[PDB]
Amino acid sequence: RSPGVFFDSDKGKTHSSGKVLYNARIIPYRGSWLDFEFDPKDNLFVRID
Amino acid sequence: GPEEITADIPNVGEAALSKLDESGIVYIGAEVTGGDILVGKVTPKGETQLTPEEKLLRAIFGEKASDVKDSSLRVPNGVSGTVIDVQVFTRDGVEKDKRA
Amino acid sequence: DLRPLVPLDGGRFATSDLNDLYRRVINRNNRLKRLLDLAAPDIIVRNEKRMLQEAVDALLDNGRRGRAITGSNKRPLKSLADMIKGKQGRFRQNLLGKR
Amino acid sequence: ERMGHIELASPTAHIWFLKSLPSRIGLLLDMPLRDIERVLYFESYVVIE
Amino acid sequence: EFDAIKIALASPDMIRSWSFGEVKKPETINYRTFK
Amino acid sequence: SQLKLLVTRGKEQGYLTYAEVNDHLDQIEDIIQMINDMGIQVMEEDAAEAAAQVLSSVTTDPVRMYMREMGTVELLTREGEIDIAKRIEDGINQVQCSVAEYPEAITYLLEQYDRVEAEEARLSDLITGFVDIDPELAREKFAELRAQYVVTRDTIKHATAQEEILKLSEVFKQFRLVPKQFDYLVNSMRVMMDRVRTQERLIMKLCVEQCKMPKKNFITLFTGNETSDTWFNAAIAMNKPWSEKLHDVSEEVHRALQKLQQIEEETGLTIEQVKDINRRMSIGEAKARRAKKEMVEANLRLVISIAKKYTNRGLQFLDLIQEGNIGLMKAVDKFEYRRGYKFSTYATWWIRQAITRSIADQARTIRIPVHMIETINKLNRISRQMLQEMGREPTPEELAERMLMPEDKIRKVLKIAKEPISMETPIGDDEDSHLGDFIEDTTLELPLDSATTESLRAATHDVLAGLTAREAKVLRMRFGIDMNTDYTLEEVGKQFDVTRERIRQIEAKALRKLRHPSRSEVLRSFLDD
Repeated sequence: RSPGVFFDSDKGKTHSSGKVLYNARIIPYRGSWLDFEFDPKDNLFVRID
Repeated sequence: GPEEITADIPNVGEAALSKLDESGIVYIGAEVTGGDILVGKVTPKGETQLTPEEKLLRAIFGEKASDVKDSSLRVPNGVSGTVIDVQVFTRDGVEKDKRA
Repeated sequence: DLRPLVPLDGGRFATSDLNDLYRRVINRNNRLKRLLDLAAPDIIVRNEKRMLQEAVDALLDNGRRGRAITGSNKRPLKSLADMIKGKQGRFRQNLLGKR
Repeated sequence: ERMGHIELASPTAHIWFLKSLPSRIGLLLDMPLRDIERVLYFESYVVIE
Repeated sequence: EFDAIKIALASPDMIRSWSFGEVKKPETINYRTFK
Repeated sequence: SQLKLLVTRGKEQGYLTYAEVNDHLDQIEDIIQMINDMGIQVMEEDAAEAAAQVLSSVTTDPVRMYMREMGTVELLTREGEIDIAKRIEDGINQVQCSVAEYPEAITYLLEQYDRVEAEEARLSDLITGFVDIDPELAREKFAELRAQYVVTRDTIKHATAQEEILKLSEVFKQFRLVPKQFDYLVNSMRVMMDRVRTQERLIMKLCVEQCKMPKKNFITLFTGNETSDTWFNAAIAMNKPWSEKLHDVSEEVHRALQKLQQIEEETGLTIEQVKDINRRMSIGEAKARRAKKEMVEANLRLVISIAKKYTNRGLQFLDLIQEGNIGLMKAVDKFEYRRGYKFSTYATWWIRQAITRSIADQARTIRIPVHMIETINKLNRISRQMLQEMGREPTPEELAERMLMPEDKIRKVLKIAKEPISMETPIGDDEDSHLGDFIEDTTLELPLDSATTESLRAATHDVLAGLTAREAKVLRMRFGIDMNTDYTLEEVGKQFDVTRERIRQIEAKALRKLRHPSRSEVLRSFLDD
């Protein structure tokens, strides 16, 4: 994989109700792993590494 | 002590070698088959402490186990062919062989 | 014999990780003995006791303790219980499935 | 066939009765395993007499 | 010929009963001879 | 209910990656391993209530615990270190005066000094020098303690004696004797109080701790007279019922008075003198030891710095540090500010030799001499500046002319290194076969060669069957056959009762009949040229 930005979904399998999350990530070459990820509640969320 | 590559080996027939020159290495050309010695190596063993009734036999026919073992290279099961080539490396500060 | 120190052709050797694990635990035990006859400060001796508990605990098994304390090999040292359990271990592999 | 033994300079705790899942020494003495952990690694005393 | 395999905790006197001595040194072999 | 909720979630969904367990709460690794076996099947992208209770109770890396231990530790001040040092010195001086507070201590001093004057040791090895070149001064000075004592013997009859035993002590304080002589009378002084204190355990514990004897009655009796029977053998008229119980041991603890009068004799003076002597000693001694303990605390920051560079040469990081501490405490006995110095520069000498003298000792599975490790580290370093310099590489011949060693004393050391392989190494094939799975045996008798030998003792039994009883027995006699055997030729000369010479005749006769081709051809089968 190349350092860049990626929009994953991971259809199903999270919350086991059919919810299709959306967990966007920004993998740089040298630094932190910025990850925007949803919850079932449709409230965006952020993690650092 | 060091190991030797001689041809005079424990219990090797005169024709059982048949393919080793003075250095104990096969001739380029001699077809080889199962069990023929490519290189006759022998490693010493010091006072094996042989069995009784074999001390008896070796005393009966006057024969006695030598100092060197039979760690001699040989052609494996089945694989039969020709000896097309030989290389002889040697440690730099050491005597070289006749075939070398 | 079950933890041999076989000789490898070419001057090298081969041992099992049980050997060096035993060696490290014996080293920590000797050190704590030396400490006890010195009556050194209880901080250093308590660290020694902690370290020996660590050593024996990683000897009998590698998983419950936090870090499988590896060696110069960049692989974890393979302790006692790992020679009984698992696929590779005596039971599952060598004690029924044998040549 | 032979075996050797070792006389430890001091006592030390077997891992299998210590950190196994049901904690064989855990429920042998009414304690939480983290309590005996704090005891073992020289952290806080445990009263006797 | 045996039967009824057994297992239990091991006493320190048991473990002393097994051994034929006690290791003390962390040396293993002689590096010049391999004894 | 945070982690209780996450374990409820684990029983709900049945697999939980690092996202939750990092975000539903080292201790991280610990708690993930714990949540594994609810059972939950945790991953990275009687246990359920058992693990729930252990996950209901809210690091053990001994390096982290060691830093946390060292947290209340801090660099000590320079002249403050001098103050701690002088406190240690005051403790050692307390112990010195204590031993000199014991006169017969100096008596055994004169005993050792006479033995070296009778030549039982070295005149410079009896002491590590006085606090002052030629022994006849220090020896005559020791001889001064000889005469300075016998001037003291005139005065226990007490006003002039007490300050005469000390004048040979004040001279005593200006000396520095070797520790073995130092610790002997000390470890004898340690023996002195255990002997006397054990007596009161026979004296007092057999009265105050059994016979319902209140503490006042012994202390109000013993201490004040403390030597004779007025404190013990007068208590049995105390108008008491328990002082009435002082009869059954009255001949027994009176023995303990027979041992104390020995000890008063053995001490030469009253045991309460000797008591507050070694009491005072260990009083300051522990304080003296306490002074050293204080200083070693504020120098581990050196030792963690020292060991920071030796680490990855095959030794556990907490193993380096403990050997580091061993030198740091050994130097506390040896470091002297009496010159005026920083202990920091002094310590790393001891602490360097600590790590390195150990690192060459207990850091391989095959041990090697430090003078050989002396060699290997001399080659590998001298290998550097030759490989980097000449071009490609130092050949062992090229090392022979840098280091003029015979190159077969060298090349053997280059066979020395490269510690053994982990027999649990994984071989290729992706089959998980370890290295040890192919290392064969050499003790095994070749199953054919056993099958051969079973006919040998049968076959030789065959010809030895058709032998004469003498020859058949004498050959089994002569050779190691069918017993714990190989009786020598004189030994067969005795049992068969013939002759040491005659046996070899029938022995020669034995196989000469067996040397027959077409008679013993069976063993002819056991020949292959």
